[PDB]
Amino acid sequence: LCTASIPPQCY
Repeated sequence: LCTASIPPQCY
């Protein structure tokens, strides 16, 4: 899943 970041990233 991706985090609510800008830009969004996935772990």
